[PDB]
Amino acid sequence: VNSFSGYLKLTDNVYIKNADIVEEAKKVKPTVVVNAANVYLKHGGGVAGALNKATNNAMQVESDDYIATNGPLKVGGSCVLSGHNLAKHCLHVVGPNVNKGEDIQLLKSAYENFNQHEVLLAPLLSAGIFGADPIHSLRVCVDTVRTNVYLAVFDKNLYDKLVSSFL
Ligand SMILES: OC[C@H]1C[C@@H](O)CN1c1ncnc2[nH]ccc12
Ligand SMILES: [Cl-]
Repeated sequence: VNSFSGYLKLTDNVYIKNADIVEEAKKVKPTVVVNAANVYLKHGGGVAGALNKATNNAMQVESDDYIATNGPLKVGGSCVLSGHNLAKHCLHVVGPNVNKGEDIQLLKSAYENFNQHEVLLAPLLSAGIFGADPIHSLRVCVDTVRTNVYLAVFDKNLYDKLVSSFL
């Protein structure tokens, strides 16, 4: 039993809700919140900009130190940093950004990072301003993640479309 509330069950391990991931994190304080990151951990907009804003820019400050020490992430890769006021940990995961010309086959690799954590509050990878097809991303999530994932989908129209089209 966990404290996630109001989620529609999709499969054995994947759940979905129409909510802002920031608000789900503020309410649940999950062990792991996933950020839809880029390789530079520049949290400018979308999920990343919203999460970072909710930390009063502390996520960005921590991220800049991480990059100064370690260099950029790989597309498809991840790192674990603090969850600040929102969660115990933040798993920064880089899905491909097709608006930047990055490669969509890397979406499965990106979701594989979730399997290192038993339970996660996560956004739909490569959705929104990353420019990928959200229906495809949900399919990759369900077919790749084996641990328990709670997907928070901010956009109501998208949530409705995702549920109604799920196979
Ligand atoms: O709607 C699903 C995706 C794609 C784009 O619409 C934004 N987005 C989010 N999902 C979950 N939490 C979020 N907080 C802020 C934005 C956001
Ligand atoms: Cl977005």
